[PDB]
Amino acid sequence: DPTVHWLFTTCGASGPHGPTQAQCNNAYQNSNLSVEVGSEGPLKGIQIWKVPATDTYSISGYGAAGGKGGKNTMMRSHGVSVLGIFNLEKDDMLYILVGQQGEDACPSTNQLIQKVCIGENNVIEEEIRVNRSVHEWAGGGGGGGGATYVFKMKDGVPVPLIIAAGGGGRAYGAKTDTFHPERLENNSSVLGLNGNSGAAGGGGGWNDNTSLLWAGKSLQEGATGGHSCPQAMKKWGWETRGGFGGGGGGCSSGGGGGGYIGGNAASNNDPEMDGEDGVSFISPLGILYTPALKVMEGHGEVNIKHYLNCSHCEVDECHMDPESHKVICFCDHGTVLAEDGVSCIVSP
Ligand SMILES: *[C@@H]1O[C@H](CO)[C@@H](O)[C@H](O)[C@H]1NC(C)=O
Ligand SMILES: *[C@@H]1O[C@H](CO)[C@@H](O)[C@H](O)[C@H]1NC(C)=O
Ligand SMILES: *[C@@H]1O[C@H](CO)[C@@H](O)[C@H](O)[C@H]1NC(C)=O
Ligand SMILES: *[C@@H]1O[C@H](CO)[C@@H](O)[C@H](O)[C@H]1NC(C)=O
Ligand code: NI
Ligand code: NI
Ligand SMILES: [Zn+2]
Repeated sequence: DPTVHWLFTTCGASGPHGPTQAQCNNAYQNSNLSVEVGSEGPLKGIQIWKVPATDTYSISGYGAAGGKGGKNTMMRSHGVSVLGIFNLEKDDMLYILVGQQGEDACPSTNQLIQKVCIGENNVIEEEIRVNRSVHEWAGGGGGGGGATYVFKMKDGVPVPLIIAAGGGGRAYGAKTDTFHPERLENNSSVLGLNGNSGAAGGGGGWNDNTSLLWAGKSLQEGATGGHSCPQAMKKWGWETRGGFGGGGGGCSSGGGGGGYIGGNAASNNDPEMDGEDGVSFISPLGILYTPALKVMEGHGEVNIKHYLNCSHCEVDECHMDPESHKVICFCDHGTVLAEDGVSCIVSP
């Protein structure tokens, strides 16, 4: 029977740059999936996937998380989840960027930075106490998480379909969350610009002119993660770079997360100001499944499958027979479908 499940990952790649063709070939080897990875220009690191047949598809993409801070090691800002149902034609070309996680501050392979991570270096803390702010020993806030982009080409112009925002960069010192909401855009005339970049870099938007090195670049520019603070270097070896997919570079403050509209970062290197999560987007073409919650940690991914309405099942996981079109609630992970037709149970 034909294949209905397709899972796109970072192909084992991490950082501000995307995966290679060899990385994705090795990742999808022996799996029922093959893509062509871009190697030059703004498509470098983006996976091109050929639609096998004209049908209805569920495109659910998850953004990447930001990087941990240095002092508190408080848990990351997770990525945004977006799920959409689209009508696609055979041989259509989907362009899929899988956002990569922003660089964690700790641990570090640099010996002096590691002394700051384990806490046996009080230079940053005594600089905040005495000098009242960080301008000398800056850095330590993780870079912004790269966003996940799934877009199309129509008459020679990129058309976005699903953009899952990237998580904001956790600042160096952070014992607070404030649980910001996750924005989502549907009307396309709203400009998908970058996030505001201060000392730390802002997130990369959909299409903008990124002029700052530490800022994450937009999707149509390559979506490369930004560098760290110029002051974070030349004093430390501190590199907290934004993830691939518009992730903003890191400073003592957190870098902004990429998305349709880049996440805004701190403007004056605030050691406690995290980076804002990016702005997600879904095309007017297509139906929204579940509002844009933030769930997954680590790298992002994209799950595309032949759309089936499995809402009657207890868990929304069901498959359809290709010939007889008999839909059955999919269970098997060690379980067997119960007598009520839904709600899988453990058999043996
Ligand atoms: C604050 O004062 C001066 C300003 O540059 C600087 O030399 C000093 O090292 C700073 N304080 C600390 C604790 O670093
Ligand atoms: C667009 O998204 C916003 C934020 O999720 C929502 O409030 C608004 O109703 C949406 N508009 C349409 C037409 O779906
Ligand atoms: C999108 O928003 C702009 C203003 O924000 C408005 O002028 C335009 O008509 C909107 N597009 C649609 C399709 O509603
Ligand atoms: C899925 O099927 C249910 C009935 O089981 C229906 O109420 C719902 O509107 C359907 N959803 C979609 C997106 O077709
Ligand atoms: Ni958030
Ligand atoms: Ni590094
Ligand atoms: Zn179908």
